[PDB]
Amino acid sequence: YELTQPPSVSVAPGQTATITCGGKNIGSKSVHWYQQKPGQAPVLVVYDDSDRPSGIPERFSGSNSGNTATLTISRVEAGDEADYYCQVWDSSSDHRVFGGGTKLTVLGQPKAAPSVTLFPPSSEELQANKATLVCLISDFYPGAVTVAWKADSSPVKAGVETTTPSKQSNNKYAASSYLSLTPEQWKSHRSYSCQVTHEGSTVEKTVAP
Amino acid sequence: EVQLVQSGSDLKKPGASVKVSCKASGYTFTSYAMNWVRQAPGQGLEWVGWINTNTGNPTYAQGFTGRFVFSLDTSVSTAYLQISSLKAEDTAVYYCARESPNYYDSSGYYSGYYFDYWGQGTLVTVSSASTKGPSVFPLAPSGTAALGCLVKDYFPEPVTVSWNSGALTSGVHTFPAVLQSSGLYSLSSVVTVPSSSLGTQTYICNVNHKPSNTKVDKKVEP
Ligand SMILES: C[As](C)(=O)[O-]
Repeated sequence: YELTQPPSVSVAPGQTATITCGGKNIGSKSVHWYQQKPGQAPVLVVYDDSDRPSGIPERFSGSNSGNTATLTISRVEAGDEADYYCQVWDSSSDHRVFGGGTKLTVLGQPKAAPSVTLFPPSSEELQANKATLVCLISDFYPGAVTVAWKADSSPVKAGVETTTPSKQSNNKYAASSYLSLTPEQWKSHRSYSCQVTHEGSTVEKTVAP
Repeated sequence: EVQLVQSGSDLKKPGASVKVSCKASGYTFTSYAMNWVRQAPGQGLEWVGWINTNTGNPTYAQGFTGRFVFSLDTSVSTAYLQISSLKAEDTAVYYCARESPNYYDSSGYYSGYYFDYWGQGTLVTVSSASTKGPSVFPLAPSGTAALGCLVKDYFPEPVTVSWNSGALTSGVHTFPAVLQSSGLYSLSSVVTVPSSSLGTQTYICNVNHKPSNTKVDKKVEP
């Protein structure tokens, strides 16, 4: 039995978010919803389509009919930003099934382009017969970015390692990407570029041996 | 007052086995089913299976057949998860969760089954890496200038970075570590300073990797 959820939902604070959960004849099954804030364990927020466990606010509601179950969240606060999962029990298999989850983003600030810093290999590392290009990405909002590396215009895929974005003290995000090369590979090109794509716009930085 | 408490983080080598515990309190352990759920990093919840707390009989989800074993110790109201022949893809947070309605509730068929109480989770890391102290490199600056330090190839986490023994704190971005395909970590710290790279306006980054007794003070010069 498959449960299908949209991967992403964005909401303005104070507005209402709607999260769907599709499944063949889902209306005939009891649907439950879990809220998982970052670094935390999931919490049951809705059970049996529309009931709330004690402590869950009235802003949280749900419905389930036909082929779609819905989690509705009214007057969305910054505190509601989390991943939401739906779940059912299948009487046929005796399995419990989860949907793929929906990331709920509460847009609490305007779009911010990433600030990018690119460092070439140090003299010390070059002496140890190694070469690392360090690309530091900060202050971007929303918290999603794509990184690509270039050498003499060519795409570099080998030796690339990029982090997931991380929430900073301001409510912006940071990330980093590393390109490992041999000293000879580093010196064999005229320039290397780190290209950071954010909401369709690319911020680029170049470094030369 | 229902509580599900899990054993601590565990680090294992590929091929080894783990045993994760889940201690229940505030309810009749033998009256409710215990479920096990997996969450690989940055991914969704996956149901692993359930165990009957009165009989010890387990039920596994598709694909969680073979290497996953549920067991109990009812006298101490504890449920166990065992994973054998560990692979790097078994790296996940494992949660245990109590299920409602209980075994003796007639509403089960029409109203069941939801996870009303969860454990805090147990992170199981599967890595072939051994303890390794990092190499620290200066990241020389090219009316503001950015300078930093690269803390390369260490294991395990954590490392701490401070600038000028703590006396420098404004303009400091210390970035979370990257996990490389080698199984080692790397991180960087960067400080934005006014362009007053005085011949002797010293910038030193202080790096600590406690699991390998590494303490490094690196001067960063233009
Ligand atoms: C210290 As900043 C404002 O570049 O995140």
